[PDB]
Amino acid sequence: ARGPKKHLKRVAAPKHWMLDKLTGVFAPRPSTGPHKLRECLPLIIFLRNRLKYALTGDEVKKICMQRFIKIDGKVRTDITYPAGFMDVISIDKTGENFRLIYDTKGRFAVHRITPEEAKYKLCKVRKIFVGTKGIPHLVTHDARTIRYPDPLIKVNDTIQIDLETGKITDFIKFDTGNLCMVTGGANLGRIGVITNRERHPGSFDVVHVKDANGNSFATRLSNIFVIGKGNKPWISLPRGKGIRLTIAEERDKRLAAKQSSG
Amino acid sequence: KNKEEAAEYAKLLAKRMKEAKEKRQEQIAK
Amino acid sequence: GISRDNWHKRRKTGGKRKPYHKKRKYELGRPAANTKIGPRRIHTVRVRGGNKKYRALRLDVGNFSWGSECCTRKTRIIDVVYNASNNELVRTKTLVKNCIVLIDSTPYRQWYESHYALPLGRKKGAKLTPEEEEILNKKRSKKIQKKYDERKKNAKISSLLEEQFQQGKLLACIASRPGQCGRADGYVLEGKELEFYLRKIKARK
Amino acid sequence: RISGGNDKQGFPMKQGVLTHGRVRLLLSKGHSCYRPRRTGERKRKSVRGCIVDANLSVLNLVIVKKGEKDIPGLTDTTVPRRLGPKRASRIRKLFNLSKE
Amino acid sequence: ADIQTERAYQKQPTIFQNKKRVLLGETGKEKLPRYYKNIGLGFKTPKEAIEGTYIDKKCPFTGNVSIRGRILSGVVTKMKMQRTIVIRRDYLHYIRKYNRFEKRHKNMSVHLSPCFRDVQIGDIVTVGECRPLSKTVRFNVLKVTKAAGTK
RNA sequence: AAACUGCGAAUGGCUCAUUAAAUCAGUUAUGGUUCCUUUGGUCGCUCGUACUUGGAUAACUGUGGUAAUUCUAGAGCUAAUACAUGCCGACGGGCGCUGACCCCCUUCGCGGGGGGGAUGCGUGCAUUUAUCAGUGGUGACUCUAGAUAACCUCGGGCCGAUCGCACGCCGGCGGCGACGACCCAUUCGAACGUCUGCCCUAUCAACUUUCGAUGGUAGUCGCCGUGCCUACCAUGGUGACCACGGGUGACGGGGAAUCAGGGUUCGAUUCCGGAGAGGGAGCCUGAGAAACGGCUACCACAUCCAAGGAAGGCAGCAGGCGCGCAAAUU
Repeated sequence: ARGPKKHLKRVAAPKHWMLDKLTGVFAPRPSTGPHKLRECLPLIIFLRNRLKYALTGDEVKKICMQRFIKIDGKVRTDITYPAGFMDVISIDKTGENFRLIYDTKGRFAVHRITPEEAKYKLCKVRKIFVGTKGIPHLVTHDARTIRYPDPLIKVNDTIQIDLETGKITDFIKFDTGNLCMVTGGANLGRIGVITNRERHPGSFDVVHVKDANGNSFATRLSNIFVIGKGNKPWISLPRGKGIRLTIAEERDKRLAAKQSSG
Repeated sequence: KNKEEAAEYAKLLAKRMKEAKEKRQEQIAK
Repeated sequence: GISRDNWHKRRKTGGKRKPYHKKRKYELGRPAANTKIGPRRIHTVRVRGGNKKYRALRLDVGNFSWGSECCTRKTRIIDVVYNASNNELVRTKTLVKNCIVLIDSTPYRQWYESHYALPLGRKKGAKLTPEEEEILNKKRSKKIQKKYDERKKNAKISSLLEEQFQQGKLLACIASRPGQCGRADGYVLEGKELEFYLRKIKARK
Repeated sequence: RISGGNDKQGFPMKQGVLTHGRVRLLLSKGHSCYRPRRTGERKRKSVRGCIVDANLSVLNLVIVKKGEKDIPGLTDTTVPRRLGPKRASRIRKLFNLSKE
Repeated sequence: ADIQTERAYQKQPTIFQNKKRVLLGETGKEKLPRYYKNIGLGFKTPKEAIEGTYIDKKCPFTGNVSIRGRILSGVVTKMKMQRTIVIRRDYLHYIRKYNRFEKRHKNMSVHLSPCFRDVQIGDIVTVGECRPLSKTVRFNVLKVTKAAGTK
């Protein structure tokens, strides 16, 4: 290739998008933006494929160009815009607010929130540095550059951002005993309390996380997102509450449902 | 904007520097 | 054209490779700027990412630092002497990085005489000028002359430096790449480095 | 003044070519007798030199100064300038206007 | 001078040697301050680098190189070319049709610093990955351990 | 409508000739580089005609040339977010050096100590060189931030003479956007390196080094790390654990057929990576190409011609010829 690529094939698209084989040869290639190509949900696959407000890709454009969808408080008319983890989608015409939160199976969930909860979001801390004339600067997982933060905030922490002003209202440090969600790997979508962190200098750290039912797993430190302080999350949680059911337990829980029906 | 944001961190930097010196002065004797 | 690829060479064992692709553009080289001595001539080159380089083809003046005194000034480069890479670069008078050149001394001679209030570089023939004597022997107040007098205690220069100030030219090493940034900046030689460089100049003659 | 012309094969003259024949030149943007189709394109084209000879079919002429007699088809019918100036400073310059 | 055997004056760029202080400093002693760093992955800097006088820019402790990547180990095989050595790595490769192994080896050229003196060709050396230092050199010696016939 | 300006045309589609530690796959690093665009920060931080600056040139009108082309010449107009130039304001100062003169404490005094200061020279961020001390962070910086003396390319560096919609408050003040801007970060990458892994062949056993082969020192060139290249030095480097050479009806994987268990064979082919556009080579533009539905030559073919000249590239979709045992609709 002599330059950057502009297409995406449907079998090469991220599996959690849940795209079928026989609709087309191509998939929406996400625009460049705050979230990565393989860790985002474009607006077309959310308005058309998940919410079914539109039947074709031309109808998504007609909804978008009417300026109905706000991503974290700003109107986006791009139909392949890379929305991602912890983002807030607001449709004012129907009065709906959604937050992009992984479910236990590793896929983005349709998680509706209240108008009050849509006024803030939680952001991980990626980089801290000092810029010209000694001004501290943050860089988050949302590609947000926030200057003059508290000196107690360090890398791998979580901050709360008010979407109207874009300023930090509170923060949670990274330490054992704090709630977290896994945002990658094989435990994606799982919620649990940090119990240990083993350090491997010159390589990747490992964090051990225990569920509410007593199941323990481990992840790389880059795949951990601190949610709340202690056992209490700072955001509303999806239906599964982060607990991964086994296939036998899931089978029994599904079979018990149809017996209830009658 | 610059002079309102620069004058608020200076007030919040003083508190964080002051609370971080008690933690040192107390520990030296103990 | 001129390429900087690694696949035209031999393998470590000594075996001949066979290239699998042709010459690309991220592998190119350009002709050398053999920066000579003369009035300034600089050509701008557009480089990868859309940026620019400055090919200096002739240079006459440069920024040079007297490190011991911490005195950096603009100075007219005069002549090209011993080169550590090639002794052919001295016959053609080519400026490159880490080259030994001669520079004027008067900007340094003015700062020394205006700061320490002592005559440096004056020959033993009683050369006195009213401007110079107003620089040197002007009458100051009590405190100013006190501050000047407490300063003359450490206003001493080595014997190799003061000889050069007799002939008006110092020996300097260019610490900048003139064919990439378009300018020749550097530092004046001192101490054991000057001692080393004064031996191999004499050893070429 | 000799302002241009074409030779017998339809090729035009160029000012800088100090030749009485036809030469092939690599022309680019900003050159006479050329018009690029793509940005950065250059083409080698046949162009005749500026020295006038007998191998020309048409010769362009511009009368620098008016003499005494009047040509029956020249200087008689004056075409009004189809357009006036758009720029306000140029309007002021043309009509000797001022700041007020 | 032993330290000055090349055509260009050899110095540590971080160090300034022409601090004109006082006549007494000239009278007292002429020993340059030395630049040494802590190449750190649990490794320790040898004391022959903090007290030495050699000038080499591809040394990890007193030069301009950074150690990142892979940490490996080998046996010194040859010490012939200037300031670099050739070591051997022996391993077993598994062939799964026969459920068996076979011995294979690799010859790897590494850079040897003057801070590691009194090293013979029988002994185990730890090497750390760095940037390309020459055509076929990417590793640098970080620790020397004597062989079986240890004195 | 036309034309100037901007953007794209470096994606996609095709094919498998080359290619044997090369390509490629798993794993790592950039603390050794660049990056159009998206997203966020920054955008009165600089103490030195502005209520608007200059010259053109297209489209258009008119006169033409050639056998011939998406060929173009002359003449008469006219614009800019094209091409150039260039201020006001925040602007009152602050902070560093130079510093004639003035004041206070002490001594009998000389003297010592502590202050005020007119007058001048510099100043912001990016560039380049040198020196100094120890906000924040790494496993580790020659990191980030800071201080000082200077520099700052005319083939030149940033500091808005641009556009739309609603109209207003006390001649001033203004709200939503659009287009542009050096830099920082982010996204899409790309490019170099790290460890392990490939078929047959000894009727290939020694190979590399004159003409860079392995390394050292300094530099040139390059976006950068490197014998990438040069000068001066040293004599190294690989090999029966199969180097070097040759062959391959050899693009590499994900995979396919067969199958008690082990195994054998295939993978041009729609997904990922590589390579090429008849064969070599060289370039312009651009963030990105050594681009071929771009240009310039040479080699081989081949097209129109008034014989002067001009124009070429289906391994894109159909289609034709040829080749064949062998493959569809202009």
